[PDB]
Amino acid sequence: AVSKVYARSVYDSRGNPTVEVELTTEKGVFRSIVPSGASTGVHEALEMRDGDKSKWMGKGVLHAVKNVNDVIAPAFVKANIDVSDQKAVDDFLISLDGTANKSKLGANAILGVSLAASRAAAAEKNVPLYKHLADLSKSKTSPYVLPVPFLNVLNGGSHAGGALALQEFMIAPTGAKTFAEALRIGSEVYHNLKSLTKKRYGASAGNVGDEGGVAPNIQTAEEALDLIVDAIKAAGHDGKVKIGLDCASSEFFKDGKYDLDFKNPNSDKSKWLTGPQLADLYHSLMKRYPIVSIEDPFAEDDWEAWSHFFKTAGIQIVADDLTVTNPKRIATAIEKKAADALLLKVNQIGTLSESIKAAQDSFAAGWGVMVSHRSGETEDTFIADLVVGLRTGQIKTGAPARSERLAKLNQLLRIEEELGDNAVFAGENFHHGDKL
Amino acid sequence: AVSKVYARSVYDSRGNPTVEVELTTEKGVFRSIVPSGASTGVHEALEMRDGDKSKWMGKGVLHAVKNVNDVIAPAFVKANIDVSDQKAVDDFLISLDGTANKSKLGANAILGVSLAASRAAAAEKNVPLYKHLADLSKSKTSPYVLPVPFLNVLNGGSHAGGALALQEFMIAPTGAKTFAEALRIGSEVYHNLKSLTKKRYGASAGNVGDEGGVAPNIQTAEEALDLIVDAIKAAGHDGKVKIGLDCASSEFFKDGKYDLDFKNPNSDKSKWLTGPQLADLYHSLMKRYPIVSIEDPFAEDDWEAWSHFFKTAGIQIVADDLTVTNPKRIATAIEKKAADALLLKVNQIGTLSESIKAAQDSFAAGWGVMVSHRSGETEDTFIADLVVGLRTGQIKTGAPARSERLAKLNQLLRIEEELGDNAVFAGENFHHGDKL
Ligand SMILES: O=C(O)[C@@H](CO)OP(=O)(O)O
Ligand SMILES: O=C(O)[C@@H](CO)OP(=O)(O)O
Ligand SMILES: [Mg+2]
Ligand SMILES: [Mg+2]
Repeated sequence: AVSKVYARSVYDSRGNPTVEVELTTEKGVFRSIVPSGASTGVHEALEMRDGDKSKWMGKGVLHAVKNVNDVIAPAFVKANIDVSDQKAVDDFLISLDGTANKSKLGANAILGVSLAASRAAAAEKNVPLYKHLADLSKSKTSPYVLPVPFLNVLNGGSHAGGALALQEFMIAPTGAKTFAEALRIGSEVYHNLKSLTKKRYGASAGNVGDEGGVAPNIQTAEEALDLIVDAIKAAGHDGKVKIGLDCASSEFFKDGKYDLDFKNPNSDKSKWLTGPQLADLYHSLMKRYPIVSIEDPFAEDDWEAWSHFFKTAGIQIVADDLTVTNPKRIATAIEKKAADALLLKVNQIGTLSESIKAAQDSFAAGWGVMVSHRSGETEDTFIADLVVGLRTGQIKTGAPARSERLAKLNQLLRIEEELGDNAVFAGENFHHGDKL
Repeated sequence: AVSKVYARSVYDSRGNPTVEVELTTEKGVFRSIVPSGASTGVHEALEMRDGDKSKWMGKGVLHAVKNVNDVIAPAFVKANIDVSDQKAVDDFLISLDGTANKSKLGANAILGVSLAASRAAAAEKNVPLYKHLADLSKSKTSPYVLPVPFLNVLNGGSHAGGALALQEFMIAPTGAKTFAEALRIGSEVYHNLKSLTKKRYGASAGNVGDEGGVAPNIQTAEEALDLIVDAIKAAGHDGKVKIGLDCASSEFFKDGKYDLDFKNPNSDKSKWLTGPQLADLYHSLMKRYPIVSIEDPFAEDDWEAWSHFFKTAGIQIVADDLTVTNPKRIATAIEKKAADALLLKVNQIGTLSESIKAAQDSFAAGWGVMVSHRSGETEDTFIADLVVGLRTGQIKTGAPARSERLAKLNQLLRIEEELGDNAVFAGENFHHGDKL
């Protein structure tokens, strides 16, 4: 029995408020903290902020906080919902909001409750959260799969600049034999990266992104990937480490074109590329560097450049803003053969049921699932349990810098260790972690 | 009854290994994560790392990990120590090491056990950790004092450069009426700072330090404090926000002189200052900006420049590297009247007893106590409970950016809220938080 449902305002990795939910049951108080993901992806559950500019820069979540405390708690207590029954919990949460995008009560007020409920159902079940999630998702747990961590080491996009349009440059210790080893290789390479970085670009090139990657003032992607390959090498792990890219291409999408040199605005145009021309630039990079994954290569409604590139990619194509974790958007992506992997971001749909539900359909179309963090993270380790229970084989939780990030990586350290022989590391099979 | 004492390797905010201890009792498993503080302070408990350069860059703690697992656990289980009895726990931990500086077993292997024990004693006591700590420290708890957070917003020292020698520039929302309000004011000012920063110095000036402060490439301290005062103003909180400085002066101490322009090395000398000349520069800054605290103004064995400045300071003088949390070093500092506040860093002495014990003597000499984090933090919130239980009135846990940091700030959010009317916020009385 759920006896109390409460919420408070706390801070995220960026110093911006967010919602914290506490759920009391006969077994104790369960907490959840929602991520404040830089919002980007038309067609996602809406975020609810005060907009009061004289407070938190207008990013308070005092409403959302209210939505929980004054609206949801009362009704939820009353409902006497068996927390074990996750669909039941989310159906009830969605029923109260009544909008398709959670804009009445707001996706931050609903997630919190939805994530706390699952923790309270694990305690009651007397199982570790990953196990509960395996059970809600009807995933194989014989053995459990630990995933490769896609670590953001070098940031672009949002963080600084030259023309380097590209957003995230990830390393994936695919060659590791354990999660624990993948993280060490990961870390070793990362430190290398910083030194190489500080030497070439200045001590300043060294301070980090929102996610922990160094944010050197670079021009081109080549120059970025050259920098990373030197760190792999230097770290002594050539061959064990692969690269992943997050183009976050909606970002430089203009006039049906793509601007690989933004940050002028002497918006140099004739250089601007078309779906197909970009496709060629990607293919270029593909052969020159050990890239095994590409997220958002084309813009979010640029259905034809996706479909077209996908035909000849030959590597994992991750859909993040094209699908915004919306099964409606997934189904189309699936029928258009736009990609073959889904960036699962829970606060994009706003409910745990809905999140599992979207991974389940991705997995049934033979897609992979990269579980993901938001730009604005917390100390909450929910996504560590989540990639394991879903058995995806891959997670993107940032660089091995900032505890909003190590927090999840440390958590997998703990899960792996606890699983003993019952866990196998995804490695080279990260993409179909689930079929493993 | 302590039934098992185990340890594993996990990561810190910097991606460098550190020790994690798990203590099993009849009430459950208690955990502690030790901070990897950039070591600086001759005369502190020694840090224990593998030094194996082919692993973790030679920063493994696999030994330390071993010291716990193979040496300490066995003996500790056997000892059948009442965890309630903290001195007893630490006496036993120190007895096994037998060095004054914890160099046999290493201060990281001993801290972990010492911090887990206290959490296991709270659970058993059935009180919240801050309360247990109040009890171990024999501190007033009527009411409890929430402290002002000294938030690192702008970093120098270790992070980048011009000549700006100074290390940390802190903001202290002294004028707030609640902790919850101090953090908001704090955060509001911080975001302001970033924008001002990005505008004047480039998008790059915007990425952050190890602690979360922006790390603009600045020259002088004036230019740094000018930048901060504009953010206070701009944020609309002039008068409520005060400044704290961490000169970390050991850093530019050379030939009995201080180099305020390091980063040449066309070690420009005739400009180099003497204790007294620096004292004058500080006094300058003191009148020009709302500075209410200064940490490490003079070098760690530069006893005479401290004593001398202290005479006419008229603000809080924090001893960090001069005292390295060593009561032996404190007593001297006290008899020499070098400072009037102690930076308590637990992994500097290596035991909880020893830490409380040093605050107790600082407090008896009429000093204040600023509880502190390390450069290399974790998701562990131990220091939040610790500043409250000690009733210091002040804590330095970084900027309101990075969860190794918000993690402790969120925790105080929670404690304040739980204490209800039983907690008063230190405010303007942060320095003698304890007499309050
Ligand atoms: O974690 C993510 O993948 C990033 C973008 O890919 O999140 P945000 O959208 O908040 O920047
Ligand atoms: O937290 C601290 O005060 C800093 C220095 O003052 O720690 P470190 O010594 O690790 O840099
Ligand atoms: Mg993306
Ligand atoms: Mg210091």
